[PDB]
Amino acid sequence: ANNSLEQKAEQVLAPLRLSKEKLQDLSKTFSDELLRGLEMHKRHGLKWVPEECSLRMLDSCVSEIPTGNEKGVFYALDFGGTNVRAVRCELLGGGRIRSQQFLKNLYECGGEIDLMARETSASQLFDVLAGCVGELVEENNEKELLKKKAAKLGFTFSFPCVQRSLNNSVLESWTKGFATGHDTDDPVVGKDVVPLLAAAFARQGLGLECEAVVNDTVGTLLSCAYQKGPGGPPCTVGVILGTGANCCYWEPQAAAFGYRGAVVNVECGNFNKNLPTTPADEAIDNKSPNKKHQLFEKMISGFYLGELVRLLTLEIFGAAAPAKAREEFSFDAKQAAVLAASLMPGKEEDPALASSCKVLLKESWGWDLDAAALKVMRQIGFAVFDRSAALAAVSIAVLVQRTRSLETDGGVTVAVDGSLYVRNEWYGLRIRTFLKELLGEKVDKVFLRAADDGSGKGAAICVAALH
Ligand SMILES: OC[C@H]1O[C@H](O)[C@H](O)[C@@H](O)[C@H]1O
Repeated sequence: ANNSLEQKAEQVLAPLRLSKEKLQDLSKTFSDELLRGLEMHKRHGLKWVPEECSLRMLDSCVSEIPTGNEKGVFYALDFGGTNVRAVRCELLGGGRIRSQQFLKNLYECGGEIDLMARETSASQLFDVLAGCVGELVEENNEKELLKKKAAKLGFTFSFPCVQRSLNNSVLESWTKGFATGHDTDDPVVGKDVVPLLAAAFARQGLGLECEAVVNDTVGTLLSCAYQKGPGGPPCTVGVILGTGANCCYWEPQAAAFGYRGAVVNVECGNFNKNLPTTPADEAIDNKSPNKKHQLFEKMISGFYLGELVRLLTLEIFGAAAPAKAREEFSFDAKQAAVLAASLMPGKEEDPALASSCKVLLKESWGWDLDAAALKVMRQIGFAVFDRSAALAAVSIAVLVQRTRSLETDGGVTVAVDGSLYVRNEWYGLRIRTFLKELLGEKVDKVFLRAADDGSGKGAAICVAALH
């Protein structure tokens, strides 16, 4: 019988099932790396030195954490790619916020102008960004009010930058397909984006003052801090587990290490020390456009989990694998989650979840596979997702410990957002299981809390907390 299939699956998947000792060792490695990063920051400031630390340990310049009692109307601009969003937030106190948003697809906004093109000027791009916010101001009939007294605005600008202060961030290089300004006298690269945005607001008569540029993880922490309610411990860790994976945290010795803010954007997706690398991980990195970078994220985030399932399927099934498994990106993290859900605690014998796996594999890969093969595929999906949760837990545990919040405040609130956590109830519970492995009984003082819209609401909250 081809029960060597089960032996092969065990051989291939065992290295993805991280032992307690392996997770503790990785926690130690990550904590040591974080300390090296603080020392790097103290020496080098705005200059990243990858030989000293794989973690950029960026100064967010955020020091003012909201209480939930702040009140007023605050705006945000979320520019992380072609899907731009303006947000308006009524901060009502008691942790309550009412939001509105306006969306623009940059592919449809130049008319006769490709906004992503090297021939497009900074002014043309920022005119469109400012116009997104202006459309929201006009929806609220607020343009004249804002001429009398400007509203404050936070800006999530999700590109590599050099940030000297909360309201001063210079674009280091374009990513994500953008090349705006490269062939003009009016570049974005090498310029502080805040004066460019301010000039565009002025050209439209818009009374908005950008007081912060904020990373999405920091916005996630701030969204949670405002909305959680005082009846619990402080929010000192922010986590995104979605298409990408990153965290931020409140650093108690920030001043001694040369930080202006207290919140550090770790950029831990690039963590690269003593990773539990498997051949599938090497294959994902080797064909990626960012070889040797984001190696921790490549084991964790939704962009990669489907690819992991696909490559492991090919490794385990060989000539029995379906033809579509040979196609890059043919299987995504939502599909992998269907597989993993069927092997979560208490669900291993659930017929409906297993049936959903059979239906999925027929639809996505045209694979009319037998019972033994179906069980193996479920095990592959489970192994990939459970490793993502375990590694996320390592990062959370190390940051929780570094905040000292358990010692100083008796507990900690960890803000979490991102599709892996939001779409899969069991994912956070797996994270908590691994956190208990890492932290012991004091995990009962750690509270994972869903936090929404760090890139919009969170940036508006950032500027509201400055008052
Ligand atoms: O969006 C989540 C996450 O994605 C990547 O890791 C980016 O490098 C980070 O800035 C981060 O915040």
